[PDB]
Amino acid sequence: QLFVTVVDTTRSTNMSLCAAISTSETTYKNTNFKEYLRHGEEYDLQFIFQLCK
Amino acid sequence: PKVSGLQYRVFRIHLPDPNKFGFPDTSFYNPDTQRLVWACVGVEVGRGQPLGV
Amino acid sequence: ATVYLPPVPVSKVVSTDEYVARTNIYYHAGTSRLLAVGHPYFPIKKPNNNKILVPKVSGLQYRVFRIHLPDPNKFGFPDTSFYNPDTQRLVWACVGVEVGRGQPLGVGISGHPLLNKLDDTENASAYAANAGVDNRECISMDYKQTQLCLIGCKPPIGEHWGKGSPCTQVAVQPGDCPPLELINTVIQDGDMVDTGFGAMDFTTLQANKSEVPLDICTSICKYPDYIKMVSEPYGDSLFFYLRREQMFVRHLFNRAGTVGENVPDDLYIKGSGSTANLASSNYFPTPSGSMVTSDAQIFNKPYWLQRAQGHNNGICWGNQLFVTVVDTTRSTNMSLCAAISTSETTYKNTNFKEYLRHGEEYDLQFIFQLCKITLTADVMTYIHSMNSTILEDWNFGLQPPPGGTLEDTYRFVTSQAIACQKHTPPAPKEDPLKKYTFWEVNLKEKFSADLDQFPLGRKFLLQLGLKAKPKFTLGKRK
Amino acid sequence: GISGHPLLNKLDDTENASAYAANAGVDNRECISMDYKQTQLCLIGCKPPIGEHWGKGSPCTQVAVQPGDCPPLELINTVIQDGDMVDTGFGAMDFTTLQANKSEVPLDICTSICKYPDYIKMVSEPYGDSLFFYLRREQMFVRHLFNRAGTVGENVPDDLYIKGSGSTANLASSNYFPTPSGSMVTSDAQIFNKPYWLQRAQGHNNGICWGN
Amino acid sequence: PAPKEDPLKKYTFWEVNLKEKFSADLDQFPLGRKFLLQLGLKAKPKFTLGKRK
Repeated sequence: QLFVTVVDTTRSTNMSLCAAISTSETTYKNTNFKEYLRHGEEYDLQFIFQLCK
Repeated sequence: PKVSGLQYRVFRIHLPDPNKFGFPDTSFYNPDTQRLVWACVGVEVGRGQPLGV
Repeated sequence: ATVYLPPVPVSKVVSTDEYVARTNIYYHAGTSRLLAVGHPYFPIKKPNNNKILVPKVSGLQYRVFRIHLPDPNKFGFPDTSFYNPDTQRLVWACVGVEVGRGQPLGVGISGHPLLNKLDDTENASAYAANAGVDNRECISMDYKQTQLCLIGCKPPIGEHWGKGSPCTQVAVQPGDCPPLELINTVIQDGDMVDTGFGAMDFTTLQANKSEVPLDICTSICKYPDYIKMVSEPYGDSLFFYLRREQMFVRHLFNRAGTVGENVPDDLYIKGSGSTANLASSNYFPTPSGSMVTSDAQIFNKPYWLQRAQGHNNGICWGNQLFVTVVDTTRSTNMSLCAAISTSETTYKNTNFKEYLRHGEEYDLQFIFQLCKITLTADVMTYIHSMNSTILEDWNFGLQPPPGGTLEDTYRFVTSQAIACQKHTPPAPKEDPLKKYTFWEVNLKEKFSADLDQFPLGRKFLLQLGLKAKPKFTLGKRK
Repeated sequence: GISGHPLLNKLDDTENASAYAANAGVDNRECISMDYKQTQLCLIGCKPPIGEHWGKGSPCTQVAVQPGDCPPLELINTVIQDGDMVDTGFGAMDFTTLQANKSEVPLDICTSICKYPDYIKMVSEPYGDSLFFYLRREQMFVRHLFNRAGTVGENVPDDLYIKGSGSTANLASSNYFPTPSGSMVTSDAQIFNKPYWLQRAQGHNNGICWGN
Repeated sequence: PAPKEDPLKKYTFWEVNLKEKFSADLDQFPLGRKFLLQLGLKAKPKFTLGKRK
């Protein structure tokens, strides 16, 4: 087994966007352009394994 | 789901055994004399992404 | 059973220097101080036309140089008289770049007239039951301090988060956050650096297009996808990179809007009125840069190149160089007023018309080593596999097969057939040296037989042992 | 050096901000004083050294840039003279004809040229008698972002944001200027006070005087 | 016949199967190249250097 625990808060991207209810409405209400935030989290794991006996 | 870097990211890595896997050449290896085991001798932890918190 | 092959032919890619010899022949080159007068908040165009009045040039933009070099045999020398072009062929290797910088101390900056805001939520200045309608503020910020430099010989591909196709999980719908789907594409000249919400398009993703400054809403922000590029075995898209980046949070702000999608609200107890309401869930960290020192810089110092990344040794493929710089440090913001007309001996703001400019300055100075590639058949095989165009430029020509057999119905001449039919390739190609706008740097007629009487020149001599007067000392003591 | 102007050009706060405002009204200058960024340098030469500054460049007629948008700022190089002002943290430029208000900044720099040393010309010189020794320690930071008073004359395409309502359908000043700061003085930041044995120089001249 | 194997998986994890991604290449992964730079000596290095600031 390998158990690897990573916490990383330093580069962990959070992104901002919104969906419009319509762009015809010239407001910016809570139910017009409805704001949002997401988080995109990237890791990658590479190994190299030496054989043993 | 919730994906934040303030949460523990635990990767459960499940591995076989070398015995259960490749043998290049058989020449000093007898299942009697010895049994084979993985040693992961290098790892890369990739984390290049844009910034956020 | 297993019982391993172990497995072949992979086939692995060998270094170019074990059939390439560097030689003591060197030429020098340079540029003449590249200077740009930009604008950073928005593009300043002529207000009756689409041509720029002042182009948009920020220090928070990747400035991407397509360097182009002539073939060294079509820019041949009379001093080669020990070399053969039938067994050998010539290639530049750029073995040194020094990047001149020296513009006034002055830091890049951005802002937005209608940055989407309600209240401050690093600490509460209000407690609201629900968030506003139509509330936005005049607030300025730069993204973050970025200094980087990369030198390649093909174009570098950067990442960003695109607008995705609708999924179950997240769809492009009101009440539902859009999916972020990864689009990799080559770094354009003037493409923006990150915001601190990362690399993404904001044109499409931000429907409201008033959350972030005008300049980055219009741009796509990229971060270089370094990872994909060193998993290139060849690594000809880059072979040099470094970066220095950092960011700060100077305060959380809360959007004036709120989510329309679900936030669980059975996971904490609900009182009356305001405490039976959700009102913020749309907090955002406002990005800012930080305190800049101007004694520490990547730039003003010579980068000795040779045995470069990939199985590229730093030899020019295509005789091309691709240089991507951000430098925010000396990227001046100018603040000035000129009056349209003055007829007033009292002040008014309506008389004196503010104007701002941006300065972007870079200089490139180069020492190049002439090198040769010793040619045989197996070596020929490796090169066509790498890039057949290189062999062709020189022209050793074809090489049959392919080959192939068509069977189709004939008279001849078709008439009956498919019929007829033509297949156009296309022809025309987009062309991958004009895949995207690039700051053409011409060094085809800026070469020099003069190799020491440069500042780079003097440092080159200091490198090969000492040489030259004065060094050091310096300065220095006590 | 504490310097300041009772009439420094300031509209609104923009660091964290606290209100909105459209285009400027009339008379927004304030009593504000400032400390200039940390700048220490020294240079030793034996022929006057070359500065750069952004001077007054091409006219209003050889471009299409208005009067009220200023004739272009073109880098005009010339020798540093005693009593010349230094780099201000807004770039090193003329401020006599480049501020028509001429009371945007502290009193000293409301007139005269500002220069920064033009190291590239002196050090690429194949004689290097303009200088042959320099050192410096410098830094700057943003104390606070503020906005100039003065009407936009710049071109903001307004169709790159989807319109508000009333006040947020209106367009603010975008005439941001950072104010520099060079605070925290320390006596381990001296480049002075210290002998620099010029047994050899760092130029292309080894420090051997000419003209004495 | 159950309950129940497995005792390893009785807790929530980012499940990572690694049993089939085993290779022998070291010049195609950048991780292979950095490994050789420590080890076989080999890489083949500079990399590049001298001087990059």
